[PDB]
This record gives sequence, C-alpha cells and structure tokens, in this order.
Amino acid sequence: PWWNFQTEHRQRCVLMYGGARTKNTHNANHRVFIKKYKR
Amino acid sequence: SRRFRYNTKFPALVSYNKLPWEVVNHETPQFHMHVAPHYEQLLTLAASSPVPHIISSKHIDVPREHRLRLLPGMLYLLDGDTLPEEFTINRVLDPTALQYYGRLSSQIVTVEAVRMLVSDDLRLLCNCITFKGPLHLPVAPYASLASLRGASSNCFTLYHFVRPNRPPKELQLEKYYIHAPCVAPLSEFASNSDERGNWRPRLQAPKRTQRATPLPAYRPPQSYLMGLAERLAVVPGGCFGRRSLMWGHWF
Amino acid sequence: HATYGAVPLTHSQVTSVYATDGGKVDELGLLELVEERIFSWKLNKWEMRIPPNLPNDQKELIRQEQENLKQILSGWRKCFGALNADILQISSLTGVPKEVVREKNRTWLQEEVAKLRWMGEVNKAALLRDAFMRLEAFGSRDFMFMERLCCIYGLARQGTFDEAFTNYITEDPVTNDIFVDERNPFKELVAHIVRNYSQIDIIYDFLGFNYSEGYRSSLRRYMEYLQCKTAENVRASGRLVTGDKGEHNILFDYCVSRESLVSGDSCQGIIDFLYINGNDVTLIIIASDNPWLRNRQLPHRRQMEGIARRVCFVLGIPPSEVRIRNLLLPPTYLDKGSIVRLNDIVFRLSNEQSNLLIPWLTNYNKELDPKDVDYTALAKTTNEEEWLTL
Amino acid sequence: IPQEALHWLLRMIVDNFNPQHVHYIAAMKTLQSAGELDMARDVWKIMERQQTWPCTATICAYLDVCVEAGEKTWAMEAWNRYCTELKFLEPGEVDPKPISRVPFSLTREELLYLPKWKKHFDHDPNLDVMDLNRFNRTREVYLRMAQVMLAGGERNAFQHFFTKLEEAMLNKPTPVPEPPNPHLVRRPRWAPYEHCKSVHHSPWRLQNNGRALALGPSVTIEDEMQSRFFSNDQFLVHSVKEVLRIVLQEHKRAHPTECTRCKTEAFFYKTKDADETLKFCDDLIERLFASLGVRLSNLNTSSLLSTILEVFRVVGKESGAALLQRANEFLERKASLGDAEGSRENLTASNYLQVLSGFADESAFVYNTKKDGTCQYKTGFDPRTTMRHLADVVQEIAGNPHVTWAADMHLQVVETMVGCGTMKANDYFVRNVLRQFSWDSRFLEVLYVEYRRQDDVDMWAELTKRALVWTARYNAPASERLRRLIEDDYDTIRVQTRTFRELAVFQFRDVEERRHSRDVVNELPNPWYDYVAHALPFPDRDAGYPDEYGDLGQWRAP
Amino acid sequence: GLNGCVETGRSRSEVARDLGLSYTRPLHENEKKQLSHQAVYYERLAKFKMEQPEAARAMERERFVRKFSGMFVKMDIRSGAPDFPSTYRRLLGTKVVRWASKRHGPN
Amino acid sequence: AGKMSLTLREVNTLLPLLSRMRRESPNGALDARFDRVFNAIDTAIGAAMRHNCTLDELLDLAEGLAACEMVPSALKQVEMVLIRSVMMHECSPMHLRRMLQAMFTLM
Amino acid sequence: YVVGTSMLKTAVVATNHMVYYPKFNQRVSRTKRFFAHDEDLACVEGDLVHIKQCRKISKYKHYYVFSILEPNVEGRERLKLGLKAVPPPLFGYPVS
Amino acid sequence: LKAGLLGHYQQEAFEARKRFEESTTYPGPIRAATPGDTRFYSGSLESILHDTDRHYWRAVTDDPRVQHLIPLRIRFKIFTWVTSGWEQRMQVVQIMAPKDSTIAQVKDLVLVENQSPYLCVSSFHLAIDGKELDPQKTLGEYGVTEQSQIDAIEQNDHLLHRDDERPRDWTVDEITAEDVKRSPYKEMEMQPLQNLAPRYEARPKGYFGRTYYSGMKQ
Amino acid sequence: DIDAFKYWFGVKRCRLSMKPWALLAKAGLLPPSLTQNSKIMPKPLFDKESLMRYYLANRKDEDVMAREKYLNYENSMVKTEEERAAERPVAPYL
RNA sequence: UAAAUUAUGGUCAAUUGUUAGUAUUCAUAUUAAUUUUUUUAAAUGUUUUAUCAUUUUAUAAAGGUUUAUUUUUGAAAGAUUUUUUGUAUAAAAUUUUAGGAAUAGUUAAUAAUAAUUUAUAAUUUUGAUUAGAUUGUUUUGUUAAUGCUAUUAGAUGGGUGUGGAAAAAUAAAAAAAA
Repeated sequence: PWWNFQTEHRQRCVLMYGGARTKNTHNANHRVFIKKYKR
Repeated sequence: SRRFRYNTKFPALVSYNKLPWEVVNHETPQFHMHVAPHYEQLLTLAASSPVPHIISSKHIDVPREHRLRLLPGMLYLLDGDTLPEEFTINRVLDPTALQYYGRLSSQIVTVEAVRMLVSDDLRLLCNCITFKGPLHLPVAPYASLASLRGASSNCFTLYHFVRPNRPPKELQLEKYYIHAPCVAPLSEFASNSDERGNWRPRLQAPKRTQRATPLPAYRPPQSYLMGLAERLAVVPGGCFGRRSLMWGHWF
Repeated sequence: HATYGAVPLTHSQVTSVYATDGGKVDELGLLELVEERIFSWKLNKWEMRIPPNLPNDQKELIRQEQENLKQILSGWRKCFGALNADILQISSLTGVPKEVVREKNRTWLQEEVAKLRWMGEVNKAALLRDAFMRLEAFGSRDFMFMERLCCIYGLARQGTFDEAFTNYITEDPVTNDIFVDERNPFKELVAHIVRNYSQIDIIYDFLGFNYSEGYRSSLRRYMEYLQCKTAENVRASGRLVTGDKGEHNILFDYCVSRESLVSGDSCQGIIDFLYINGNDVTLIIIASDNPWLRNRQLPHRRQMEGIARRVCFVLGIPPSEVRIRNLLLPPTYLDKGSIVRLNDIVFRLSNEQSNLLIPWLTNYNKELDPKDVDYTALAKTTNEEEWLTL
Repeated sequence: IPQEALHWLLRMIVDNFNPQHVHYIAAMKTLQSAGELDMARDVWKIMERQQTWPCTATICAYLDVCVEAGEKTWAMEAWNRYCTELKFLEPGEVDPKPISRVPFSLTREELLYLPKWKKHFDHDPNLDVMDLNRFNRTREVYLRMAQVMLAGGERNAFQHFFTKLEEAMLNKPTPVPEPPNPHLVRRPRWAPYEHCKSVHHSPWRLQNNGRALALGPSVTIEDEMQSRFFSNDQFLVHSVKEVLRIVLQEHKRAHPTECTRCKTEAFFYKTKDADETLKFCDDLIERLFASLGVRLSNLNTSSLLSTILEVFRVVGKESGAALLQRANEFLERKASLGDAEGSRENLTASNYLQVLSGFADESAFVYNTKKDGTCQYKTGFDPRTTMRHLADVVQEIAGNPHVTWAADMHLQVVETMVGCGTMKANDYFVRNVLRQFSWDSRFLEVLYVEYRRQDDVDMWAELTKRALVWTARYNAPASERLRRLIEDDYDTIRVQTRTFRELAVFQFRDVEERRHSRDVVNELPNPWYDYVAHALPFPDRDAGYPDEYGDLGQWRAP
Repeated sequence: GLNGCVETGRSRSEVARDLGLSYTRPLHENEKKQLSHQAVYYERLAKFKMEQPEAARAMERERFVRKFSGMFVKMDIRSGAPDFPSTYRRLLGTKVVRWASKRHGPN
Repeated sequence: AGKMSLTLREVNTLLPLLSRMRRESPNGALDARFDRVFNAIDTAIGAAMRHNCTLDELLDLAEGLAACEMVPSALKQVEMVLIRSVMMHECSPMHLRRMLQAMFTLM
Repeated sequence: YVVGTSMLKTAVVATNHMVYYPKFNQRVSRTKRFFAHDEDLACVEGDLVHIKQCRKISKYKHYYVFSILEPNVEGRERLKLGLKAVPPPLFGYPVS
Repeated sequence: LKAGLLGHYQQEAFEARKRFEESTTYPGPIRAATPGDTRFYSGSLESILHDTDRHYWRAVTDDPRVQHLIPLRIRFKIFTWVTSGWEQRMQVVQIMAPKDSTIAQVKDLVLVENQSPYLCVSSFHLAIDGKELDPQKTLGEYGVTEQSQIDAIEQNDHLLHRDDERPRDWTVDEITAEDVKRSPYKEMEMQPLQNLAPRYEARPKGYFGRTYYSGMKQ
Repeated sequence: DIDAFKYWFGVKRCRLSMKPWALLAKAGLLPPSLTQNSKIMPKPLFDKESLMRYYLANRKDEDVMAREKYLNYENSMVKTEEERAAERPVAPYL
C-alpha cells in the first residue's frame, strides 16, 4: 500500500517525541462567553 | 546605519600593554628572569660566529632627542666597565634577581656586576652587566667575540636598552638567535691538528661476554601517593615528558 | 584554439595562407586521414574556436556556422561508421576478404544469399541482403565527396582549426617507436583544395555553409563566369556585365532582396538579378526566408509586362519576340535541380554541356530540405509558369 | 586519511556543485604529496568524466603526477587530448591576454523571454578556462612532457621536447608570471588575541613560539623563487636540473637496494648502467653550458649544483671529497666564465648537504650482517682520511657564516663520525644539536651504533637509557627502527622499549589473530562487518515516493 | 548600468560604478543639502575637539561612563536583535515601557 | 570595492598628483595600474555634478582634468554646470580664463 | 514598483504575492512594501525594479535594487524640470 | 502583478531584443573592466576580521593584481674564513623589482629579502662596475637588465634605519598574512593546511530515521 | 541501521552506552562489552617481563605491520600491477 | 438546381461476469450519561576533589504574554599536534474582535564604537497603534466533502557578569571522568 504524508509526519513525530503522536483530545467541549462590560 | 555595518563577534580589546598585571616592572626579579637566557644565547652565538654590530666604540652617540626613539631594544658589548652618560645607576643586590644569571655566571662567563641605568627623564632603561675573566666556552678565531681584549683589563660589559614598564615582549632578543656550530670535537681530526693519526678507529663492537649489571632490587614506595599521574594529567614527575608515556614516576 | 588575435578568413586570404605547390596527392586518401583525425576527437575539441575581441553579431554568426559544420561532420561520422559496420557484416557472413567486398555486384549477392538460405540461415541471409542493398547506396569511397571537402574548406576558413591536426604523440606501428608527428594533413589537403578547385568557394556557398553573407555573391560570380565563357567579348563593371551588342547577353545585379525588402511596406517588385539572353529575359530572385515577404518578392504580371516593354524600348528588340521568365531560388542554398534549371533557361545549355563546362556540377548532389513545403510549392509554380510574351 | 581528499571532491559533485580547476589542482597536489598517485589519476578521471577542459595549471599538476609515477601513457593521452595546440609566447604577442568573457548578466528582455535553464548560472569552469589560460605555462608543460618521456624511456621524444623547449627559451621572451591569488583561503586579517608565550616558557627545554623560529630548522631548503617567476634562461637551468632529478628518481626506482643506506652490501658499488647514466647527465650539463655561454654567469645555479652533486653521489658513488672538488670546480668555472675575475661566490647549505651526504655514504656500513655482530664496510675504506676531509669541510662551513646549518647537516656529520668509528659523535651531538635543534630519532639510531662499541657493557646500557631520557625531555619521540635496534639487544642490555600497555595489547591481539586465522569456521565472510552499502544520502532507486498531490481530506495543498 | 551582475551578485549601482557611468536623478535642494552637510558637521566636531579639549574630554567621559555603566551591554542575542520592540512584543507594556508601540516600519 | 566615495575635494587633491606622474613618466601616459584610479575619479565627477559645487571647486576640477588629459564620461554635465557658473557675480576674468584654458586643453 | 523615495539611498518597492483560499478556490493577490537600497540615487518613483534580499543595511532595510527593469522616463523628465517625480496625491488618511 | 500577461510581455521582449540586435548594429571589441566588489552578501553580517573585501567566487586574476617585474641579482662583498683567514667572496640576493621601480625602491626591496642577519646590516649603496647609481633614477634610464652585474658597497655605518611597516606581501588587494617568513615569490602558496579540522555534516535536514518516505525536503 | 551506525561510530566518534554495546555485540558489529564479564574467569594479571618475552619471541616485521595497518585504516582499494596495466591506455593514445 | 450510379459477391450479432474510485439514509452516528474506573498526603542522599576553598554537573511549576527562528569556533566530541581563527545572530509567508482610528524614546542618511548632525522621514482604511481574547500546533472529532471542529512542542531584558552559551533555587533517574 501507499501511505499519506500524514504517515511520514506521524513517523517523524514518533521518532522525535518517542511515540507521542496525539492525545485524542475532547472535541465537543461546551464553551461559553461571559460579558463583563455594558451593551 | 552604524549598527549593521559589521558583526560584533570580535570587538576591540584594551591593549595588552596598559594592564598592570601584564607589564614587567624593572625593579623586580621577574625582569631579570626574562632577559638572562637571551644574554646566555647571545654570548654563545658571539663566541662561535661573527655578529655584525655587537662590538663597538665608546657608546652609540645618537642625539638627545632621538635617544629614546632609536636606542631602546639595542644591544652591544664593550671592553672594560664604563657607563653611559646622563643615567642614574642602581646596582641590583637582590639575590632573588641575581639568581637568574647563575647559568650565565657559571657556564658562559663569571658575572662581576649587574646594574640598571635609568634615564634622568625616567623613560628609558639600560640593563648593563659586567663580566670578568675569559669565557668558559671555546672561542673561534673568526667569532666577533674573539675581537674583544677583555675576553680570551680583563673585564668587559654588555649593555641592553629597553623601555620601562612594558610587556615581556620588549625584553626579547630574537635577531641574535641563530645557532652556529662550535667545532670542538672535530679539530683534532682536522688537518690543522697534529694529534691526527693518534686516534684508533673502532669499526667493530667488542665481543661481549658479560651482561649489563642488574639494577638494585625494586622497593615499592611506603608513602601515600596522590594517584595515577597518567590519569591526573601530570607529566612524568611534573617535570617533562608526555602524559601517555608514564615513566620515572612511582612504579 | 581561440586566440586574442585570431580572425575568420575569406577565400583569397585562405588561398594566400595555404599557397603551396603540389603535383600528385590522393585527395580521397588525405580526406580520409583528415576525417579520421576529426572523428578521433572529443566534443571539447570544438569548444574554444570562436576568436574573442570580435563583435557579438559576427560572433553569433560564426557560432551558427561552426555548429553547422560540426553537425554535418557528426552526420558523416555516423554514416561512415554504419558503412564500415555493414562492410564487416558482409565480410563475416560471406567469408570474402573485406577489401574486395566493395567491388562486388548483384549477381554475386544473389549467389551468396542463395548459399546462405540453402544452408538453413534465413535470418542471416536476410541480414546479408539488407546490408548489401543498404551499402550499394552508401559505400562509394567518395560518397558525399563535395560535402566533405566543403566542410574541410569551411574549417580552413574558420581560421582557428589550423593547429588541431598536428603535434600528436604517435607510435610507429611496425617498430613501436614513440614520437611526435608534425606532418599536417589538413595543411596539405587544404593546399590541394585551393590549388585545384578554383571555385570551391562557390561550391561551399552554394551548399548553404556560409551564414554570414549567404550565396548571393557567389551566385553572381558563377553566373558571370558562365556569361564570360558563353560570350566572346565581355566587358564587366560594378553591377552590369555585357557581352556583344548583337547577341544581347547582359547580366545586371539589380539589388539585394533580403536587405531591400522592408517588412511593413506594400510593393510587389524586388528582384536580385536580371539576365537577358538574346530575345529572352529572366528575373532571378532568391526567395526570402520570410513566407509573408515571398509574396511581395514575386513581381506581378503587369510589372513583368512593363519590364518587357522597357527592355524593348531600350534595346530595340521587337515586342513580338520579347518574353520574360520569372525565376525563384531557395533562400540559403541552391538545389541541383535549381542549378540545372538556371543553366537551362538563363544560358540555354543542356546537362552534358553544363557538366563539360563546369566539372563539379556532375556530382553536385543537393536536395530541397523537406521541412519547407511553402518554397517547394511556390518554386514549382513559378518555374512551371510559361513565358509571359508581349 | 588521504582518501578523504577524494571523498570531499566527490561530495562536491553529489551536492550539485561544479568543482573548479583550483579544487582539482588541490586534490591532485594533496594526494601526490601523500603518495596516492592512483588516487591522483582517479581525480583526473573524475575531472574528465565531468567533462571540464583542464586549465594549463591542471595539466601541469596531472603531468607532475605522471612524472612521479613514471607513466608515459597517461601523459601521452593527456597530451593528445588537451596539451596539444599549446604554443610559446612570441616576440610580438601580448604578454597577458586581455580577459575575454564578460561576467554573466541578463538584460530586461532576456530576463523575460529566456527559459530558466538558460538564465541559470552555476559557475561552470569551461566558461573560464580561456581566461585561466591568460598566461603562458607551455614552458612548464613542455618541461613536464620531457620528464615524462625520459622516465618512460622514450629518449627520442625526450630530445624532441627538450630541444623545442631550449630553443624556445633561447629565442623567445619570458611570459608575465601569474601572481598568487590570496582569495583561496579564509584567514583572519590579524590575530584576535596576542598571547605569544615566551621562547623560554619551559624551564626544561627550549620551545618554538609562533612568533620566532627559535629552534633552528629541521630540514634544509633552497632559496629560490617559484618556477613561474624565472627567466627563460633561468628556467632552462631549472629544466636541466629537473631532468637530472627525474634521471635520479628513475635510477633509484630501478635499483632500490643500491640507493637505501646501510641495508645491503650492494649499496657500496656503482651498478652497470651507472656509467652511461653519468655520461648522459654530463653531456646534458655541457649542452647547457654551451647553449647559455657567458650569460650563465648571471644565473643562480645553487639548486642545479645540488642536483649535480646528488646525481653523482647516488648514481656515480663518487667520494665526498671528490664531490667537493667537483662543486668547487663548477663554481670556479661559472666565476671564470664572464671575464669577471677576483669575485667568486660560495657554496650553499643545499649542496654542503650533498657533500656531507657523500661523506656519510662513504662511511656507511651494513649493520649486524649475517647475525655475526660485525658490521661490513666498503672495501678500501679509510676512516682517518674520511674524518680529516670531513673535519676540513665542516671547518670551512663554520667559517662561512652565511650557511644556516639545518638539522640534517648535523645528522650527516654525526653519521659520518659513527661510520668512521670515532667515539666523539655523541659529544658532537650533545654540544651542537641536542638543545639547539628539533632533532628526530634518526640521530639516536646512529648514536646507538656509536654506543654499541663501548668497552663497558654498563656504559653502553647507561648511554642508551640517557638517550631515551633525552627523547623524553626534548620532544623527539623514539622511532620504531630505533626501538627495534634497542630491543634486539634486550639480552645483553635489558633496556625495555615497549610500554606496559602496548605489550599487553600486543599479547592479546596477536594471540587472538593467530587463533582466528587458524580457525576455519570464522574465516567465513560476514556481510554485517565486512562493508558498508550505499553510504550516500539518498536511495539509489525510486521507491515510488513522494506523492506530489494532496488528498481529498487534505486542505493544505502546497 | 541598469542591470546588476547575475554571477558576481553586484547590484545595478556597482555595475555602473565599475563601468564608470553615472545614473543619478536630478536632486532637489533638500537632497543636495543632505549630501552636502555631512562634512560641515564633521569639521565642526573635530574643530571643537581641537579647540576646547576640557569640554570635549568632559563629554567623552560622560558618553563612556553612560555606556560602560549601562544595562543591556552584553551584545547577546536580545541586544543584537534589529527590531527589539517587534521581535520581543510580550515584554512591551507589561515589562518594558520604553516603547509605546510594537511597529515602527513596513515589517 | 565600494567602501569609499570621492568628492570634489578628494578628486582635486588626486588629479594634480596623477598629472605629475604623467609628466614624470617616460611616455606621456601612466601605467595600466591607474585605470581604476581614473575610473573612480570619473564616477566621482559624474556623481558630484548633481550635488552643489562651488566655482573654485569646478575650476580646480577643470584644471586637473586638463593637466591629466582625461575626458570624463560626464563631460556634458560638467559643461552644463560651467554654463550655470559663467554668468555669476563671483566669476571674474581670472576664473573665466582658467575655465577656457582647461576646456580648450580638454576639447 | 518604486513607490516612494523620500529617504536618502533608499527606495520603497511595492511587491505583490498570492494567497490561496481552498474553500472558495480563490487566488487573491496581496501587497507588501519593502525598503530597498540604491546607493547612487538612481531610482525614481514609478520604476519597475528587480529587488533582491541580502544582509541587513538598516533597521528595516534588508533588500537592494539588483536592476531597474523599466525606468520612469516621465519622472526623470519632471525631475529635470525641477518638479516632483510624481505630483503628490490630494487624498490620503483621515486625521480622525 | 498579473501573471497572465507574462506570455505577451515575453513576446514583446523577444521582438524588442530582435529590433535592437537588428537596428543599431553597433557591437564591437570593448575592453572588459574588473568587476569590483559588492557589499550585499547574503546571510547575516560578517565581522571585521574576515572582511577580505571579496564577496563572490572569481576564478580569474584581473589586471590590477598583475605586475611587470624583472629578476635582478644584487652582488654583495662578503668575507669567508679559510684556514689562513678572511678570504673575500661574493653573495647574491634574488630580487623581483617592477620594471618601473627606482633605484632607491630597488635598494629598499633588497633590504626586505635580506633574511640573513649578516648581509644587510650597514648602510650600503648600489653601483654598476664601481659607478654608483643615483637613488632617484629609474631602472630603464640606466638600462639595467637581469644580465647586469650590480654590486652593493656597504659603507661601514650602523643603525640602518628600517621600517617593517610595509608587509613583505603587499598587493593592491591589501591582504595581510601575519607570517612574513617568506616572500610571496618564494612561497609555494599551494600546500596542505594542517591548522584546521575537517568537519562532517552532523545535522540531518529532513531524514532522521527508519524509512525514507520523502526526506522532508526543505 | 548499520550504515548510519558505522557513520556515527567511525567518522563522528560518538559515544556508546553499555546496554546498546551489549545489544550490538549480538549482531557481530562490535565485540562483547567491557561489562559483559563472565563471573568465572578472574581478570588477568600482567607482568612486564613475560609480556616483553612474548613480544620478542613473536614480533612482526616493520613492513608487514605497516602494510596491515595501512590496509585496515588508510586504504583497501590498492590496484595490482595487472589492474594498473588494464587501466593503462592503449596504442592510439587519444 | 445534378438528377438516387444496381453486383445484395458475404451475412452468420450480444453475453464468459477480470477492478483507471469522494459518494450522499435529516436520522443513524456524535458528546455529558443508560456502561465512567483507578489510585494519590508533603517534609527530599547527586558526585569527585588538593579542604573553612577549588574542578565536573545549562530549560521544574504557578503567575505575567507569547514574532514565524537561531550551527557562542569558543566547553565537550577530539585523534601527530594548533584557534577560545573550526562563517551560530539573518530574511520570505500564513492570525482573531456586531457596534473600525489614528500611532511614536519614532524612518533613512552618517568620517557618528558612545549620532549635539542632515531630510519633503516612518506605521495605518490593502484596517495600524492601544484595549479584549490569545503559545503556536495538514496530528483531534465528524462528513459523500479542499466544510466544520479540537489540541500542552516551546519560549521567558535587574538573582550572582560567572560561563563556550543564563536555560540557574527544581530535580520517573540522560549513569555523571576505576
């Protein structure tokens, strides 16, 4: 098979950082904006 | 834009001759430390080679205005002890300063006296040394020192002019430093010697029955050593040699 | 190599420089020696041959000329190599000495091919047949002789190649003595060329080698030479050469079409030479390399009529038997067909008469470059036209 | 290691750089100086495969490689391919040619209508070869070719080249010499920091600071300009000298055992072809004298005289005294030629070294021949006469103060003393060359034979140990030959010569190696330890990658 | 003198200078003044230093002390950065108040 | 190398020296070594014909050019600035005669 | 294109580049301004110049005019007349 | 700038260049000028020490560094010690004086190649067959050539005023190599430089490891 | 990566930890580590006299030793006389 | 206005499962959950040295806000040597805000290290400065999708001016001169 450039990037990240490619970060965090000043 | 003209890696440094800890003071034995070996080698050269302007008349008579410009760094030998003009004489009596002519006093010529002549303006200095007797070295017939009556009424004096309070580069005699051989061990074989057929050549090593006598039995030290000199980077005995080649130290 | 004072040479200067006297030398053998010397080079040897301190226009023109020379030499190198390969192939297949292979015939080829096919080697017999058929067309010991000699003459003209044919460390093939050979086969061969071929310059320019001035001046010289040998009392001037007052044998070089033709003007008549022979008139024009100017170069029918009428007025020839022929020629060279037609209509001499009058026309072999069909068609039409008679 | 010069030349190619003629010259020079003549020819072949036409300086470097290697076929191919068409400078010709090529530039119209590959400039040396050849070095090319043909044995070609060279240099002007270009190095304009330790920094030995050469030279050198700055007649003298040098090296190559000192008894007697070699050399010298005539009196011939003395001392084996006589006769001939009387010049160190070497060769011997402990000397050897002559010569040299006395001169003096069998070589070494010179251990290799003849075995041993201590105190390592000489007497004098680490590693490595060789299984090849495969930066084939196109889920296109 | 040298890297100006030509626009009075009053100020300063040396020595001592006894005299990377206010932005405002803005040029 | 630039004071300083070397040479001309000297003087003249120049400086430049037998590339600018000087109040018969002599010796 | 020459030995060159927006498949051309260096004051406003980067000459000047591709003939003639290279604009930035 | 017009501008430039090559037709042989030097090297700034004043690779040697010079020999009166004593002899020094140098300049040059501490120590004057030479006279005006016997008579003064302020290797390029132990005409100038270390590339660009997919070029 | 290991080990003279050294000794690329010591055989005891006796008993000769060193470190592609003759150019000499 | 020329003298098809790749469910997936577990209580031994000292041992956190950088040759690697000469400082280019305007220890030139000078200087509506938010971050998630969405590699002008380099008040350990 042929791999993406993402595979090459993941290989580089794994080699430099020792397996640390990602963390599977939470994506659906519910943000809110709180207004401090007047309208 | 006066900031992007050049780099800043190599800035201008204060001149090495304006730092008190780098300039040799003529009133200390460290001054005579730097000059004595140059006198030794100069005398050895003068004993075996004719050097042009080392034997001279009364004194180099330059004008009073050109004296300090042309004179410093100049050296010359003279017959008999006579001192230059317009100088204040200070005879060094310090043993710590006179110890540095010991190899000059013993292996070249016995030194009568050493004196420092300071100009009246306190800007130029003359180290002058009076030697007595004949040279302990064999003097060649052509050597410029063979043209000195005092050598070979029997005292002659060297003069060396230098600026005071300058780095030890001032106290350097480089041009008087060419190694001319002295032919002592070859004159007997030369035709000029009638002691010429009296030597019997040894073309062959004698047949040896005995072996070299063994050294005294090796006794290990009995005191606390500092460690391995090769490991600590101490040259053999801290005197000479190579760290890699350890010898003559303990073990 | 290039020198600070090296310069290109003209024909008179080449003849003066290589002015040597000789009585007997094999042109073919010396040419073969010089060609083997050329072939035994690296591409580097062609590098530093443009004289410096020379204007950029002439420098570039010399660059085109030298590149053309090198390309022609390389083409002949490949042809010579293939010919020798076929010679070795025939000699090996048949068993005959390779020396006598060059004088065999189709009967011998048939018999040898029959023997090969009988012995069961059909592919080998086909190889022999193809080699012989391909070699009977390319094996003449002097095959492109005029092209090769003109190439050597161009090398001589360049003026930077005199020194590349000597000072070689060789070894005696028999005694095995290593020495420096100073003989200059290029010098001897060029001396022979200049001595013998008095109009080798005309051949060299006709073949299309001259990139500086083209072949127009050499064409004028050739035409005047034939006029001088066709008449018997010829007076020449700058632009006008006349024979007798009764035969009307006049050559008149009108102008230079290439420089005269401006690209932004509308005029139909610009001709190079005008030749009247007795009662017939011909306009010789060298077709310009620009297809959008060839059409303005070819004169109109009514202008042709006017030229005929003026000729009648001036020379008193009756309008009855005045007839003009318009003649078109290739831009940068001449064809063999073009030269023979030029001789046929301008001088009214046949092919055998032409070859008797000029020896080298017999084997002057040139063809129209197929890359340009516009000129072929236009020249076909103009030369197939009839005599406009009024 | 010398291979690294070729490696760095090849990295220029692999990095898509165009090496210049200066790079090729430097690589050839360094490899020849290291003795890798095959690698030098490899550099030349790399140049050719790159298709760069060599400057005449590159031609000269390659021809120097060919001269040293004695390969005439190499030089003949080089000559036929490149060196031909070279000519000497003519009286009317311009001395340096004007620079022809204008530096590469593009106008506002070319920048638009030209393609990139035509607008691109990569410093191609072929563009600049002709402006490199502004100066005529055909003189050097012809000299090198004559040397190559003489070494190869083609005397007719040698005569051709040399006659052309000599007539050109007698009838044609000198070309302007190419000045050295100082832009080939990246030195700082000045020393950033002024340290300048004293000459007497050490209280034990005398050192050599970067400011002053304060120990006396360790080798004699010739005081002359470079080959390019010579006149035509001066370079003719140089040409005769150099052809004599090539005759010498070829004689040494043909007879390596008669030219190495104190190795075999054949060193003492001249070979069969020596007389013809000397006849050729002497007739060449007479040809030089006849050609130049009175003009020779104003040409420096110290190097030529040194070469003459060396060729007569090696090929001819003439005694040192006869060598000095020949030197004096040559100098007097030169002085007399010119009708300028009452003024003759003196010999230099460069040829005083040759006469001293002649004396050393006279006194040489074969050490420890046939295990008999007896040294075999030349037949008819007269130590007293040799010593008298050497002492007279040394006194003359010392009386002349314009001779600099490098260390090799003292080495020949010491070797002559040791061979003559006087027991004062050690005293002379101590007084004249111990503390005042940077001496190698060849001095001690001679002084050890001197010591071995001492009456007392203990005196022998103690002198050996003191010599070792000298090697330590003054920074002169003991050579392998000296160490082996002292080892071969370990039974009589038990002077250890190998370090307690060196002997242990020798023990273990040697036993392991003999065991490994005697073992059969481990003799089998090992691809993991034998070699490296593909030390290049990039793969030798296309694995398919890269993919220069994005993907459907990819927005970052470039 | 309108095209620089591609191989030597010389600019238009150096090519013209080497050719011996001069492609200079007609200058206005203020431009000519800029190019003219370079020498007058140098001569004024040199004459000041030659004429009254006490004040010149005072001013030179002031400069030298103000420099030597000054912070950020290391000639490190931070000091060597060409545009400090823009290269080091987070410092401005909350740490350094010398510069009230982070942009002074086209960058 | 471009590390310097010459103004009319420097050019007028140099030109007499080169004229003196010319007069001291065996032939009338200097060696080829001075081609760059003359080229630099040429570029300096060409550039400084655009700045503001005094009558004395222009006259000295003309006299130096006459002495050195050197025709500049900015001959047109030089003569234009001479026109812009002939009818000035500062101009006197001495200045005019020097200018005319220099221009004749050149042209 | 040389846009301003109010500084001595310095030319302001307006250069353009392209930004790519995949969502709209657009190729929009942006503009950038550079302080160039011309030591002999040979550039006039309106010249099409070829500019090359190099070492730093000033705080904001790290380019130089390698060549003038198309000089402003009208600007040079106006400077000969003694006018401004280009008449100054009448609009500009608001003061508030 | 709109790239679409590049083709049209290319056609216009081609036609303009052809019109230029066709109309003016005034090329010719013009002397090329030395390319001088450029201040606009790329990268970061360089220090004072390394400003050798050339910022590009030029493989040729231009005229200004080329000098016309003649190999003169200068004779010296030296005395050698033979068994008897002080035999008179002759010493020579090779000097490369430019053709246009004056006799004073030749004398000053000879002062500089006198490495010998014994030869040029007292004031001397140059002479031809005894006739002293005028120190402000050019070589060509005396007609002296390399085949000219010229002597140096050493007047027995002392303290010869010297100025080593001019480096032995001083060309128009203003290079100053610190070591002045040999003249440029004597230095080979091409030899292996041991005062350095060859350095390999220890910084991988894009490829660091297991698989060379693309090499992360750039 | 044997090629890169040889590059960094030989030309770059990098350092080597004991755990990697032991791992590589398994591959035939390096000798067994200094710390891979067998608990059975005690470490050697050296005597200068015995070592000297062995060295003298079987010492190599100068030229063979130097040529082995040259082959190991400096060069390994040294051509034979036959290969030099083969590479040598032939009759025409062009 | 080209006008229907007589060979009809060759018919007998297609299908054999063999691939040049984004494919679309408005409700299934997707999150906090129906299945969320598991532990965690600080108070601390780097080392060698000639000994009241000296040599080796340069990126912890929170806070403050983040241009888009960095090969001190200078220490080590490291060798037949020798430099604190083995070119580290640069540039191009990509940002956000519902109520959109002015900014400045300022731009270039310079015989000016350390600017008493000269100029019609410099940033900005092609969106600057300040303020607000604010490490960047084709790596996350989702989809038929060049759409949407998510993120922790770091860095650090007043604490010794030491050092090759401040990165220096804490150290899952990268073994640190037997």
